Amino acid sequence: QRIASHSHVKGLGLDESGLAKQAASGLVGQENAREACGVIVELIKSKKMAGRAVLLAGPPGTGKTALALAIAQELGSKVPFCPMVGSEVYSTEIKKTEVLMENFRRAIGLRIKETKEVYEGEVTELTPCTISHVIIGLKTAKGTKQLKLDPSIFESLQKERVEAGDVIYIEANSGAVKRQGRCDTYYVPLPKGDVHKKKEIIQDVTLHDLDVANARPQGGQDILSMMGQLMKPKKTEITDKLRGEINKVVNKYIDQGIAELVPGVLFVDEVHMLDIECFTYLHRALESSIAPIVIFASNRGNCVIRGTEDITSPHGIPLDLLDRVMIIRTMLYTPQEMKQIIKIRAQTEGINISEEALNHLGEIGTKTTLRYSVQLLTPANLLAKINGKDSIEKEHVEEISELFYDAKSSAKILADQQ
Amino acid sequence: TQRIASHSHVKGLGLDESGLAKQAASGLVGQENAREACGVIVELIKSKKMAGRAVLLAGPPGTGKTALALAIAQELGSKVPFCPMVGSEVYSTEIKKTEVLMENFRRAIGLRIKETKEVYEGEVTELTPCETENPMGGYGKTISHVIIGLKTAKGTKQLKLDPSIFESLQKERVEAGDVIYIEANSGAVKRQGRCDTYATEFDLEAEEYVPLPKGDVHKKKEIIQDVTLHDLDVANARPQGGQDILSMMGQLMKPKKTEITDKLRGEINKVVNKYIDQGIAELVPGVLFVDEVHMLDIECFTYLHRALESSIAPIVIFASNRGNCVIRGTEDITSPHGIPLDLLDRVMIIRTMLYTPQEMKQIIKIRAQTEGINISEEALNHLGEIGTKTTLRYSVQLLTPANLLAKINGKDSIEKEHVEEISELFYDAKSSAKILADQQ
Amino acid sequence: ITPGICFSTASLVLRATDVHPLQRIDMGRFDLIGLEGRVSRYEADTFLPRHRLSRRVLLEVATAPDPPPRPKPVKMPFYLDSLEEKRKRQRSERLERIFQLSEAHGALAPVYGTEVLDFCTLPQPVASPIGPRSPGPSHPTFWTYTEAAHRAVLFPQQRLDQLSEIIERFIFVMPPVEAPPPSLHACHPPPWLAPRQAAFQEQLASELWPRARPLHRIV
Amino acid sequence: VTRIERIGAHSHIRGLGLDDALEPRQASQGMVGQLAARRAAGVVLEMIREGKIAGRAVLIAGQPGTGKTAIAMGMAQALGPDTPFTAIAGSEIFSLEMSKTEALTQAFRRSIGVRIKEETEIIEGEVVEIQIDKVGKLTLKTTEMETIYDLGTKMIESLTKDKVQAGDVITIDKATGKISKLGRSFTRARDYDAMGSQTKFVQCPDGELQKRKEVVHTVSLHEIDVINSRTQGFLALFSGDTGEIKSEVREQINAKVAEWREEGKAEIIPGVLFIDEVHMLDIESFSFLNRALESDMAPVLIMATNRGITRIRGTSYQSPHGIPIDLLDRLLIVSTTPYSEKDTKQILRIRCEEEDVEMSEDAYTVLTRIGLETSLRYAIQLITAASLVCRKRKGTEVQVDDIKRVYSLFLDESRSTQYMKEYQ
Amino acid sequence: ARAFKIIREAYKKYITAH
Ligand SMILES: Nc1ncnc2c1ncn2[C@@H]1O[C@H](COP(=O)(O)OP(=O)(O)O)[C@@H](O)[C@H]1O
Ligand SMILES: Nc1ncnc2c1ncn2[C@@H]1O[C@H](COP(=O)(O)OP(=O)(O)O)[C@@H](O)[C@H]1O
Ligand SMILES: Nc1ncnc2c1ncn2[C@@H]1O[C@H](COP(=O)(O)OP(=O)(O)O)[C@@H](O)[C@H]1O
Repeated sequence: QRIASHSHVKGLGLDESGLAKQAASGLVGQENAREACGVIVELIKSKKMAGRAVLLAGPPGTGKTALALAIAQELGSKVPFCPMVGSEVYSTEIKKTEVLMENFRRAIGLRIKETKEVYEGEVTELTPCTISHVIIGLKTAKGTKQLKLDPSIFESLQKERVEAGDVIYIEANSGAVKRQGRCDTYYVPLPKGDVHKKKEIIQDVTLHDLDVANARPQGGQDILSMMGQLMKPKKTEITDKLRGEINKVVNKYIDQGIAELVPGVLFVDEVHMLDIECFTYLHRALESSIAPIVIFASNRGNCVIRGTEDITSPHGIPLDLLDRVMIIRTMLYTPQEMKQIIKIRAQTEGINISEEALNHLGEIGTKTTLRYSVQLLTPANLLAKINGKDSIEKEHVEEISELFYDAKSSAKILADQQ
Repeated sequence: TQRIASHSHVKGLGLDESGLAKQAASGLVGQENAREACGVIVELIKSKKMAGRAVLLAGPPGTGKTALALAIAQELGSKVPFCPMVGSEVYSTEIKKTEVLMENFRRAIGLRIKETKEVYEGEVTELTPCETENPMGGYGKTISHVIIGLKTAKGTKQLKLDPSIFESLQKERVEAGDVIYIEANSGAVKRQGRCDTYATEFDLEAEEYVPLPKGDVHKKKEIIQDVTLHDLDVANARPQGGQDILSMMGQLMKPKKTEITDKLRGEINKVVNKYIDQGIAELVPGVLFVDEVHMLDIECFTYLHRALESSIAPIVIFASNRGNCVIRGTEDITSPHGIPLDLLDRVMIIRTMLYTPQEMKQIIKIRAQTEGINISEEALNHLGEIGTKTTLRYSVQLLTPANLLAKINGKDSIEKEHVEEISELFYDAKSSAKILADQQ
Repeated sequence: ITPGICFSTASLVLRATDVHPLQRIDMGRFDLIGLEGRVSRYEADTFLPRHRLSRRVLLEVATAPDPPPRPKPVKMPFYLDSLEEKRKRQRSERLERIFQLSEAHGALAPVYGTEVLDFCTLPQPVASPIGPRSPGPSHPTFWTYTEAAHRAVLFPQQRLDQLSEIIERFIFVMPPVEAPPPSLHACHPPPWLAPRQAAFQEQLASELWPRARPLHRIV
Repeated sequence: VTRIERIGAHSHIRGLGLDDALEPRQASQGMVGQLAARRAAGVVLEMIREGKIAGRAVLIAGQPGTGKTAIAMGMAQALGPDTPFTAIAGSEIFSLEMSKTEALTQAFRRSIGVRIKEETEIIEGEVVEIQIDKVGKLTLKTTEMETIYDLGTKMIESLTKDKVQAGDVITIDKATGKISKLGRSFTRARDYDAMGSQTKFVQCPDGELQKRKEVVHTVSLHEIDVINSRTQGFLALFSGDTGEIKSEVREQINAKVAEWREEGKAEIIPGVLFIDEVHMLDIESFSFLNRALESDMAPVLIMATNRGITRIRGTSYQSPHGIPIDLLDRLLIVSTTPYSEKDTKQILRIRCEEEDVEMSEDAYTVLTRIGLETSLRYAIQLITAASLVCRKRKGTEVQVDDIKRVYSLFLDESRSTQYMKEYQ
Repeated sequence: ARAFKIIREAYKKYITAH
């Protein structure tokens, strides 16, 4: 639900031989660029390279964001894909370089299967046995079981104020106690499964999530209690100490087979918004052996770099970083391709369009940017709906285009300049 | 021992009793005029009479500005504070620029404070009170003194204290056979732990079974502690202590930390004056050395007007490198040495000269002598010859890599071949600039 | 004082968005930060590798029981065939899980470890005019710090004392309106949510409220 | 199985390819060519390993694609983990929690190693019983032997507040810092249903009850931040505290390290600080480096830059390499020349070996000819791209016609710029 | 340690004898 600008893109739409089709999983046209994206998507699936970088280049509206999203769709949910805007690097809490490194680490994932168990039920009895252990009885709709519990866990029970008739979820490996409520009969339903729940959680994490969880301590009950109360900003992790140690432990678990590394993608939009010190950090950073594949997108040609105030470079990116990057060019659509895109968007968005309405809307797309023809569909359909019709008749597009101006027409109006 | 650095060879200004230089005294060669000048300012420091006086070491890079600036530090010895800072250290995130300047200014004013303390210690063997005649009506048990017997490795002695110590002793909960500490003037009793002669043989206890003290039962010594005024300031700004919940600003580090005149002057200069005029402490006004001063902001340069005009200031050595140059923080104001004319009106300028080939051979020889290199006279002459073409510092720096080539080649000293080889492995600034000018 | 202190209101599920019992992963296998104050270089590098308790040895101590000590002296129907099988089955499960957890709870070593930090950590007032605690004159830093330098740091106690005369007279400003904490937060909340906040406030106000007693005169 | 570190740009450089005489080989352990530059790098590597002199600084200069970063990685792999090698980009000092100067100081100190050796008496064993009346006794066991100890009040207070219990494998040192080691394997079956997250079950020790711990560990001198706060190791896991006082950095930590070195409890092993893309520094940072290099225990600086005569950041002035002349006076400069038709082909061959790609000699010829025209760094990328385009074609060796399949998909800076005739 | 083993042996002999 909730259609969005790219929600028709279901994949790159290559065939089994690589070559792009004229129209496929949402995408239409961009034969050469979709072919190039299809070549790099197997670089991603290979899990073999590190820090490889791609620049999707071309005018605004030529599908470059759409191709990056098509890659993300082509892969699925089993590998990470991190959207960032180059504008996002200007953090006020964190130095730009560290925002950039954090995002480099969001894009490396780690799958890990824990067969784990939790004991839950209505507690029928507690007896501690200086406490050697605690015997606790738990009841569910499938019977009762008597548990022996590690005496350290006996602290948690008293902290949660559990007593017989409560429903609790004592977790086997952590020893963590959560009091889910009072039992229904006295409030939460008596759990309807077995008292000893066991399941293989196969859910995955990322390197950055790990770093963040290791940045700050938890618990302690001493001076640390007050660290549980201050405002909690983010701070930089340490390159040659902590995040490297994280690498060591992750490698230890990969060797044991407990975890599997899934290198993902970092997709940076509006890369021209990065500072020059960001560009140069970036081209010191994607030469590292642990980096993801990084996809850059830029929609402006030869212009001045940020933070230099006079240095001009193609695509707004310094020649240093434009080396060590593979450029995929995207190009402007023909009227036929724009007609097809408008049709695909309409049928995605739930709209019916009469053939003559579609043809003139595409002609609008020739006088004006494609994205604007795509804008007009929903309000035109809304007018048609308010005139009781199902289809967009030409009477509606060729009139809704008078209420709303495009960039060029409104600029011509602004040329009265007072 | 410790590693050899750029200036490890300079051991003083190299001045005889008339305040001249022979030619190469104490690790410095040449610069006789400049070394005489800061020979005068060394004695300006030693006389302790002036405040906020300032001298600017001005000359081309590599002409010994830093070298003789810290040769002054060698002349003064470790007693007086010599506080080095570079012109780039003023820019900070936590604290305003001029506040860094004030911190450094009174980080260069020392205060060495002398105080005898006298102490009694030992295993306490006797602890008996001394009854006396009833001071008033008949209660009995009037304690006039208390006898306490202390043993050390030297001997055993009995000591009489007045009954207040009996109370403190009991409140400290000491027992016969443990080791105490008594501070004669102050009157404290501190229990430093049961005597080790009652050993931890199967006792696991963590409380110190402290060994029987060595030396006399009574011992006194003059403690002599030197603190900078800045240490006193900082210790008053963010103090320690396990109480007063404000002192539990302990998770937090310390930004915002610009110290205040009410404290700085109103509360901390009085105590220093008191200790000085009482006979407890001596002021040791030192030196603040600011090299690359050209890096300071116009706001900093103007603050230095006020700072240098104070009675409570060190003497300040500035070192500068640039020509007539734009002052930082101004819109294209150009002035000598990159320093505003207004501040140049306040500094005596010492000019450092650019070396002759002969002087450079001498410096190269001294640097080889210091780094532990043996060098042939032919290789020394060739280092001099290639150092006349480029900067002295490059000529000097070729020594160690050339010595490594010599050692690899089995030689015990730098033959001319090795300096030739290194001078083609590595470039200087000028050669590299020509490469850059040729290729795009 | 305004009883019109506002209280925010929310849905149950909003206050329960970031909880899940048997779909979340165990992060206890990754937390290096939690070792440093509590685990030793020797423990991880030397003890555990030697005294690693294999599945074997714990299945062994699950054999016949051990006999009692003797420290006093001084001289210087029927049973279900399937029931016993199930008991055997879950005993085996139990022991294999002791192995799994005892291995997993000692799998990674400290970044530094307690003795490294102890070696590096200097006596607490690192660069102050005032010395650290000294056991006595037997050890060097007793004879390096003068008392006259100690009298000049004026710990916050004397700051309060010597200001007390002007604290009594010149502190008079109050905010013209006052309200209880920033808001209350009503809902059909998670049951554990309230006990935990109350316990945390107990844990705070029990420790450093006596430390706020000195500030009471100002407050 | 694929691990954290996989095939990156400099992955093939397993060292600096030099003889014992420091003479570089035509092709050796990963590195190819740059005979002059690699000999110079070997010499500065040797002075790193000697360690005798302080604050030496080398600038690896030259065009993009010569091997400046490659040479730095060669130096870093030739040097063992024993000597701290700190790599940063010049862009990493532009901090918000620190100034440029403090961050640069911290990097300098991160490049100095300190090998702690620590030597402590320890009591270790399984607790058989604890008694408390305040005073009591403690019965400790090792698989060899058993003993009683008598407890004083401080020891008792750190048994009770530690909640030590019978069966706990406990460990106690002189000037006690008692830490619980393990849990007995007899007081077991506790995980019949649960264990505490910190609990372990591995068995009680053997041999004598009293032993000696030797512990050796390299901290960096940046362990200054271990004493900048009340609880302070945390700040080594979150960068945390920012401008720690110079009055404790330069005297207290250095003095105590010298005392450790003289007693024999430590030893400084000075390492390397490699600032890549060093032209990104501001004149403030450069003029700081001026004095920082003069200091008693600086590491050796290595710098890399690809700039010509360019503007120094923070100024309107222009200078060689974009860094000030007063700092170039303090450097030895190693220049790097580009590769010819002979060495380009060879480093492409090395990269194919690293990425495990097999190419026709025709394909090598084509890829070299393409690299010599547009860019060296581009021919390296076509290797993997052609491998992938040939993998879907049901092939086993990259072929001349496949290099062209890639050469039109991923276009260079040259052709990419040349196609900006559209001017959107 | 071997002294502990010897001592325990002697003690066990005594306990068995009484
Ligand atoms: N090849 C394509 N097939 C179908 N729809 C497309 C295609 N390319 C672009 N679109 C649509 O046209 C819009 C153009 O926007 P976008 O591609 O994001 O601009 P840019 O290329 O500057 O990122 C997209 O948002 C998408 O809805
Ligand atoms: N008069 C001198 N005597 C001995 N060595 C000198 C002398 N002048 C300079 N040197 C050497 O040459 C180097 C350059 O001098 P220095 O003062 O550091 O440069 P600057 O004047 O730019 O600060 C010094 O590091 C020192 O080793
Ligand atoms: N001497 C060399 N031996 C092997 N590979 C090299 C060599 N020089 C360069 N390369 C390869 O070419 C790439 C470009 O060199 P690099 O050092 O990154 O450029 P720069 O000199 O601009 O730092 C490297 O990433 C590496 O893969």
